[PDB]
Parts: sequence; C-alpha cells; structure tokens
Amino acid sequence: HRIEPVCLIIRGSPGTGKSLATGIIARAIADKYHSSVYSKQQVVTVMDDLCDMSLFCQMVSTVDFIPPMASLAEGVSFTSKFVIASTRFYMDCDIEVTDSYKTDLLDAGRAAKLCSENNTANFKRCSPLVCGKAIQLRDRKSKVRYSVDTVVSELIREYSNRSAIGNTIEALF
Amino acid sequence: HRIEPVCLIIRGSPGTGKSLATGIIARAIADKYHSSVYSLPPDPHFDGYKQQVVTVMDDLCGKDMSLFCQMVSTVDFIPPSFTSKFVIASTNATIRRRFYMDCDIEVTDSYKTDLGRLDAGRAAKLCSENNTANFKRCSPLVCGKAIQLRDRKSKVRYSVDTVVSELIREYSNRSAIGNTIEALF
Amino acid sequence: RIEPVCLIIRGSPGTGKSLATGIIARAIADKYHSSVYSLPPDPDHFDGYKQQVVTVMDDLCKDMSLFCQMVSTVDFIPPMASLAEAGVSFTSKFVIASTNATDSDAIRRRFYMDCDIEVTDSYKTDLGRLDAGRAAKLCSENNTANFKRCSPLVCGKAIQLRDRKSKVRYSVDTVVSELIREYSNRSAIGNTIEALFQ
Amino acid sequence: KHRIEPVCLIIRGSPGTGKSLATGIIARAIADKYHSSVYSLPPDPDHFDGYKQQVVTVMDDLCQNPDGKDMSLFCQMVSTVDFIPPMASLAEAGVSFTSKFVIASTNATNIIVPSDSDAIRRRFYMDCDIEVTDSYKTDLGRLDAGRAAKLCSENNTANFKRCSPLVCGKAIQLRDRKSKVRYSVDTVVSELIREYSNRSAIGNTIE
Amino acid sequence: HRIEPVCLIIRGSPGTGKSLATGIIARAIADKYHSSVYSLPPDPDHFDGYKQQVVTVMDDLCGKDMSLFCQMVSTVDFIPPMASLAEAGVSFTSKFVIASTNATDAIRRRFYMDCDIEVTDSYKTDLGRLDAGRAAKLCSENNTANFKRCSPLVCGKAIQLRDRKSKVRYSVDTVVSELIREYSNRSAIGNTIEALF
Amino acid sequence: KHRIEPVCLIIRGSPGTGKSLATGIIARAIADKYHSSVYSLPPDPDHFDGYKQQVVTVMDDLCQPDGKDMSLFCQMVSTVDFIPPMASLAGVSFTSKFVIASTNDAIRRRFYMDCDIEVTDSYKTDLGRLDAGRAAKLCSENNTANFKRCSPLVCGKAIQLRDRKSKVRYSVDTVVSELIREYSNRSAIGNTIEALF
Ligand SMILES: [Zn+2]
Ligand SMILES: [Zn+2]
Ligand SMILES: [Zn+2]
Ligand SMILES: [Zn+2]
Ligand SMILES: [Zn+2]
Ligand SMILES: [Zn+2]
Repeated sequence: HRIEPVCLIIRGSPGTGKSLATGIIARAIADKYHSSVYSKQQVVTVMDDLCDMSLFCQMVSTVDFIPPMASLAEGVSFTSKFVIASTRFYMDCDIEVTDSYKTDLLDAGRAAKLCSENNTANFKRCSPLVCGKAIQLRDRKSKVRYSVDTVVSELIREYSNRSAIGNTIEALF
Repeated sequence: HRIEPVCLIIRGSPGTGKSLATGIIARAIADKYHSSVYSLPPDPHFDGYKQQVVTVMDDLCGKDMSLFCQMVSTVDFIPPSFTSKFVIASTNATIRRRFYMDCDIEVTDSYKTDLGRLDAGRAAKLCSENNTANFKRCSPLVCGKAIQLRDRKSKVRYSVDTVVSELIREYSNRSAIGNTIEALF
Repeated sequence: RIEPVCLIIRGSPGTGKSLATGIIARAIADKYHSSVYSLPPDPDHFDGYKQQVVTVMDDLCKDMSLFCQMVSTVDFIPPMASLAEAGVSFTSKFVIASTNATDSDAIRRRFYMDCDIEVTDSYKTDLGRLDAGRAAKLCSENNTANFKRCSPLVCGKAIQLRDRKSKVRYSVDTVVSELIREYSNRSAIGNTIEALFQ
Repeated sequence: KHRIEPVCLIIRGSPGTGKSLATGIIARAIADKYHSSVYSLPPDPDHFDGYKQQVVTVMDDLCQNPDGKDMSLFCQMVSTVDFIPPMASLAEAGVSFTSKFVIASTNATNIIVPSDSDAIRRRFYMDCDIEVTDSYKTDLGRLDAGRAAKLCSENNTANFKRCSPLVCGKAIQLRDRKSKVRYSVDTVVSELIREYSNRSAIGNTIE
Repeated sequence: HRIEPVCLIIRGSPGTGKSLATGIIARAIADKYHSSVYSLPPDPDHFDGYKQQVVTVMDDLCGKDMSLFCQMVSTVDFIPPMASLAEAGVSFTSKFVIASTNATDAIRRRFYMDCDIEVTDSYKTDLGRLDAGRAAKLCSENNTANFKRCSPLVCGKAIQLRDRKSKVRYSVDTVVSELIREYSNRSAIGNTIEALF
Repeated sequence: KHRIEPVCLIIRGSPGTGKSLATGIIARAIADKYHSSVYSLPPDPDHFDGYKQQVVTVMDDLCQPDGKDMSLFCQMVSTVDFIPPMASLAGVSFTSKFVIASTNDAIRRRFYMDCDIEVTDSYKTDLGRLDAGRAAKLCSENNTANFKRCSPLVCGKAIQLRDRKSKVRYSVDTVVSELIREYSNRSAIGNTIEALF
C-alpha cells in the first residue's frame, strides 16, 4: 500500500480568492516534481470548493484507491503525492487578506504585482501574493503563519520526510 | 466489453521451475502497474479477487479451463467483475487463440541437479550484474542463465525478463487506442 | 456476392488513422449487430474470421493481392491456420482500410471512397500530430446519427476525412452514414433481382 | 600448430536497425587497416567457398532459428585450435581458418548459447546491442538508411576516409552489454584493433 | 571483390518455352542497365566474346557446366577461359545470371530463385508442348512493368514461372521485377559501403 | 549525357504582392506531385549547399545587381550539364525539372512562362498590398486539380498570374497544371517518336 498523501486544505470566506492560493500552490508543487496539477497519475490534485468527503477520505489515505472514470476501466490508481483543497489534513489553514490589500467592500488587481525584490524560495519571481505581503496562511492546529511561498516550502519538506521514513518502514514488513 | 488480456502459458515437466517462472513473471508485471497478484487455486471460486492487474493460474489441468475461456475473453465476467489485464498459466509436461505466448520452460544443464531438475537453491541466488529491464536485481531465473522460455511457434529461447517486456508491450499495443474505442461504445 | 463497400483512409502516422477505422468499423458492426475482425499487418491467414460484417485492414501497404480478393464479387476462401475453422467464405459487407502518407488502377476501383484524414489545427499538438488525449474527451452534446455518445473523434472536431474523388468533407459519424447508405442501395438492387428468380 | 583467438564482436538488434550495415562497415574498415578483405559467411552456412584467409570474416544473422549448426561453426572459428572448414569445391580445400577478427550479428533477445554456456560467451570480445538514435529514427521505430547515409561535413573519426551518421554515431550506436559503454562504428573499430594489437604483442613477447 | 550476381534458374522439359523465357528475361534486364547479353553455348568450353555484359545466359545447364556456373555466381574473381589469346584476361563481373535446365547440395544455395516453368493448358500444342506461334502473338492491353508491348509470353497467359521454395508464381514480366529489385538491394548496400571507402 | 531543359516560371512583381507566397506554393505543389521537395536558393546566392537534386528549385529576387544571379540562372535552365558551387566540399550535377523565380536575349527564350503577379482589388489593403491575413483563410470548396484544400492564394480569388507573352491570366493552381503538362510533354517526346515507329 501507499504513503499517505500530504494535503493542505484552505478555509476562507468567498472573495478571499482561495482558488488563487490552491492554484498558485499546486502549480508550484507540480513543477518541483516536474509535473502538472489535476483539478493521468498526476502529482498534485486540486479539490476546490469542498463541501466530496467520502471521495476525499478515499484519496488522502494509505489504502490503494481506484477513482471513477467516465471511460470503462483505463493504469489509474490514485497516486497523487499532494492534495490541495479549498473550503487527514497535514495542514489546516485560515486565509487572511491584509486590510491594506482589500477592496472597498481582496483586491487581486493590486495584490498581484511584482515586488521589486525576489526573496522567494519556490518562485522564479516574487509578488505580494507570495511574499506574504498581500495574503497569509495560519494552521489552526498550530499557530504558525505562512506565505504562499513558505507553505509550499513546508509541504515539500513534509512529503520528503514522510517518504524516507514511510518507505524504509514498509521495507521492515 | 474489454480488450482480451494478454496471456502466457508456461508448459514444462516437473522440476523445471514452472511456478518460480510464473510467480516472478506476474509479480514483476504487477510491480510495474502498482498492483498485486491473485493466486487462483488449482481446481479453482474467486475469493480474494480484488481487481488485481494479474492473476496466476497454476497447474492448469475440464473444470479448470472452462473457467479460463471466460477469464481470457473479450466479454465481461462475474466470477463465483474480472478486469485483470494479464493471465499467467502453467500446465503439464506436454482456446490457443487466447495464449498470446505459449512457452516451454527449459533448464540449462549448468543449473541442472544430479537428478536432472532445476537447482533452485543455487538458481535462486542472485547474480551481481543487472542487464535487466523489469527488475532491480536479477538471478539466473530472470536472466536465462538457469531458466529459459522457448516459444513453441518461434522455436526461439528467451529469458524471463525479455518475455516479461514482451507481455507488457503487447498490452500497451492493445491499450493505446482500444481503450478510448470502447469508452465510446 | 455483393461487392463489399471499402473505405481506405490515407494518413501519415500520428494523424489518428486507426482511431478512425476502429470507430468506423465498430459503429457499422453495431448497426448490423455483428463485430469486427481485424486482419493483421502482412496477413498470411485469417484465423479469427467467423463472418463478421466488417473487417479492418490497418497499415495495408501480399497485402494488395489479398485486398483484391476480399473486395470483389468472386468467391474468396481465405486460408486459415487451424483446419477447425477452414473453408468458410469471406462475406463481410464492409472493408475499412488505412495506409501510408500518400494495377495501380486495379486497386483504385476497389475503394468506394478514397479519403485523406485531416487533423484540425486546434487539436494539433506541438509536433504536428493529433492531440490523442484531448480528442477522446466526450462532448456535452450528441447530434450524431450513429453513436450513443459523441466525441471530437466522431463529430468533426478533432479529425475529418475528405474523399479524393468527390472532395466532400466527412466526419466519422457522417462517413458511417455514407458507407451504410451505399450498401443499402447495393443490397436493394441485388435483392429485387434475386426476388424475380428465387 | 595453433593460433591467436580472433577478437570477436557480436551485434544484437531488431531487424532493420542498421545491423547489417554496421557489420558491413566495421569489417571493411578493420580489413582496410590490415590491407585485406572481407569474407562474408552465408546464412545457415554449409561451406566456406571463397574464404581466402581474409583478416575479417562476417557471420550475419548467426543462429537463424533452425538447429544450432551455427554455434558449432562459430566455436571452431573463434578458438586457438586449428580449423579447416569444409568447402563445396575441391579447388580451395584444406586452408586453415586464420581471420584475426570475426564480426557476427543476430536478433535482439534470442538466446544463442545452448548446455556449455559460460565458455561460449567468453569467445565474444564485445557483445553489443544496436540502437538507432531518435532523430534518425523513423515511423515504425526503425532506421532511415537514406538520411543516415548523407556524408557528414566533418570527419573526426580515427579509422575512416570520410564520415556519415552511420560512422560517427549520430544515426546508429552500439552498447556493450557487459560494460554498458556506448560506441559508434568508428570507436568499436578502434577497440577491436587495440584488442588484437594487444593479443599479437603478447603472443610474440611470450614466443 | 564483386557483388555476387543474382541468379535465376528455369527448370523445364523440352519445348515448354524455357529458352524463350531466359532470352526475354535476360534481354529486358540487359535493356534496363543499357547493356547486352552474353549467352553461353551448351556444354560451354570458353567465354569468347565476353565483354562484361550485365547479363549472361546459360541454357541447357546439365561437371564442366556446374564447376563453371559455380564461379560465375560468386564473390571471388573469376577470369574465365578463352580460346583466343587476344581476348583472355578478363574477369567475370556480370550482375545477373539466368539459366535453364532439365525437367527434374550446395548449388541450391546459389540460385536466388529456382523455377519450374509452366505452359498454360490453352497454349499447349497438340501434344504437351508450347504453342509458340500463338503465345508469341501480341496482346492489345499492356499492363507489364518492363516491356513496351505485351504478349502471352510476358504477362502470364502463356508461360508462368513457379519458384520452388516460395511456391509463388510469376510471369516473365514479374520475375524480371523481383530480380531487378534483388540487385537494387545489394547494389544499394554495397554502394554506401563502397562510397565510404 | 545531357538533360531535358527544365521548365521555368518567373513572377515579376513589386514586393508585398504575395510574390513569395506564390512561388513557395507553386514550387511545393509541383514537388509534391513528383514525390520530391524544394531547394530554395537564397537571393543574390553564392552556393547551392543542400542541393540533392530536388525536382524544384526556387530563385527568390532575381537581379537584386551585378550579374551574380543571372549567370547562375542561365546555367540551371539549359541542356548542358551543370555542377553548381558548394561551400562545404559536398553526385551533385544540377538536375531540377522546374525553376520558379521571382524578380522585381537567350535569357527570355528559357522562360517557359513569364508572368506578372496581380492581387485582385477585393483583396487589396488600403495601402495597396495583399491582405495576407484574409487571403490565407481556407476556401470551403475545392475545385482545384492539384491541392488537398483551397485558399484564395491557390484559387484565383486573391492572387492571379498573367502571362505577358500570351495574355492568359492564371491562378496558382492552373499555372501549376500548365507547368506539369509542359514537363510531361517534354518527356513524352522520346515516347512519341517511338510510337510513330
Ligand atoms: Zn514580494
Ligand atoms: Zn542474471
Ligand atoms: Zn462531438
Ligand atoms: Zn559523422
Ligand atoms: Zn499479355
Ligand atoms: Zn479557393
């Protein structure tokens, strides 16, 4: 059977543009792993607007899982290393828009620009959406804040330790 | 309905290593496809059948093969459904449209016993080198040193590894286009 | 017998020319409640041929000596590999074949329809070939005469054929209508003649 | 009354991968270095008619499938022991086999070693798979001989008067199964020549 | 050395056309290469007149003939006997050898094709012979690959040729097309090799 | 030892009249018929590198001046053998069956046709030159003799070629049909003599 997939769910109110986070997050994870995002044995699968829970609980597990397809059968057991959800959770995070980057009533127009400096970890270029300047993440069963860049740093680190240990443990048996 | 699974039947005498061959063959094919291997009993119900990519039919001996003509069929099956892509079987010393390959297993004199059977103890002990496609290390069973499969039609002798690679290619052949075709019907 | 109606589909590798013959044979076999016999490349025997309505000859290039025999009104008794199924006559109503990029008249006649496969630019991958994976995606809508569910392969979105003589454009669905129609009209002629003499 | 074992190359490959071109060219070049010629053994050989002690004998399609007559012939040619091969006509009967090199080819996966396996594989000095590169690949995944034959503009070889993609590696390579090292026609010639120059230096330093 | 020439043999009883087939086959082939035919006499002794013609013919091959035949169809230089000191010296470099012989080890290996010749029933004379006059009479339609006018001798209506290993049938026209194909192969191969050295 | 003179076509136009679209497509259609390809000479050329005896060779911008192009041209279009320059020391006699050239005594006798290009005013920009973006939209119908699919370039809708010597207008597809007819006629000539005898 399989390593449990590391998974990040993003809780927030509409207009926070959470899909802008799970998108930026998944892409940046599928690149490191030279892959794409699924929304064919992809690395990351994005599950946006999660109310679904029987289908989730069957992805994020250690069992072997075969998901339904429209086409009959067709080599496809679910193997995605990461699951990013927006609404088993390695991380469980609240979305927070800095008041500065809020519209009259999130202001993506302003929140998406290129800061002069590029001090990122996982992005070829920097922005307020990844520098933490415009948007932050807080685990709720741990009181740590993240930027888009540092949450993707965490999730790659955690998958790596889980794989090393989880792989040599299964060898024991 | 389905693409008829590729099937190999390994014919051999006793002491020839039939179920070492079939064992290893189906298990390497599984490992490629992130699946496992259902061991059908000799004189076979289908308890434990959990849509494994491969199922091994040992000591084919008729009760047995009226069930085989259903497993290796293009139509569907609900065994006392069956979606395994591969069937590896083995029979006595001495329908066939279903056998994609039909191999006589054969032991090299070097790994023969004094009583003229395979020397599995030694044959099982690993070789240092790996000129192999489907295994992370080989033994004289995978490499043709101890165990070889001679196609009955071709009359040619192959190693287990190369006959593996051929069962995977002949299914990738069926699989490419034929999958979306039925998806349409 | 009634000369089977033949479609040859000419296309370079990658334009998806055996998706076409595959779907076309399968769709004509269903309409006629049969199946499809696929005749292997460089055929020596016809071993699974139990009188399916459609036989497919992919990658036809010993090929045209055969091809000449199947697509005619003369009696063909193909060679079998097992005696247990020998002696039967070749009676498929349709022969769908595909071949390479581009006596000679001896064949040209056999083709009721001689088509080129085209790949729409929208479904053309980087390397100038069919976008195989995208084109299988079912369509929301099914405006087809012959299929239970539509797809860019069936209706005209990914691939289309074009008769070389007539220049008509066709989709997999429309070409199916065109082959069936022709057989209906051949069967209709031949029937009324054998109705006057049985 | 015996001799230095000929340095032997076997080339394994699917048909239509340049296998017989490669044997052709390696033989001819090696033959050029030693100012001799190529004797080509026929398939399923019965008799060596035409074998005039050429430095290289080529043995294409070793072990076509019939009955193993080929591996017994090959074990006699590639040995230290004297060998007087049969001939159809009496006009050239009695000549000893004295090729310094023997180049053979066969299919990709067939096992030609019958029985006494470990001693046979020793005779092969190099036991190579033939691979076409993917630019020179063509539909059906086989070699496009026409293009692979256009003369290269450069000649970096060690052994050829002129160079084409069959010679320098651009179109066809060989990989030594045991060493996993990739070679072109040009560099496996140099290896074969170095190994023979090696065996002659020994024999004569010991005698 | 030289490319072994591709060789065809036409086994047939007398008056089954066997000698017309070799002449027609050899002439057409020689025409395609812009050359002529050198025809060995029966019970050949010498090669007088041989000027390295693309094709040489050998009829009633019955061993003087054999030992002789076996050196023509080879890789190894064969300078054949002359009866005129002025001619002698020439090596044998013909690209094809066409031969015929009587009704019924290592030789069989040198025949690139080996054929029984067949007179079709229609054209059999009153007693199991070729009706040469009528078979020579020309055809109105011309579907041959290698003659500018057609005739039963060439398209397969009069005489046919049956290969004894492949059991395949040929007309004079088609066997001329196999042979030209089979030299083109060898030609092409040994060509790129020679170009390189 | 000498060659059927290739048939030539020159397309005299101001630049921006799809002069280049015209020669490009014309050359490809002809080469696709003869199962070959097209060798494009750079304008004001010096070497023929890449020449492999493509059936069609193209000669963009003829007389751009100083006689460079024209001595090259008179040699390509002739009966006398021709060995063009190579800049890579790379058998390359010039043997192309057609020469399509575009520009801006014994010379004007080698032209088979000698044509002005002409946009039709339905497809003229406000600034005077071919609206390429519209002219390359595929036509739905295909009445052409030499194409898989039709375009106002192929077709005569957007681009036309008028012979100066005779006053016949042409489309890409019908000039293609005339040029082929001419070439096959010149190779008929050997076959038509042989017919009368
Ligand atoms: Zn920033
Ligand atoms: Zn091994
Ligand atoms: Zn559709
Ligand atoms: Zn090179
Ligand atoms: Zn005739
Ligand atoms: Zn048009």
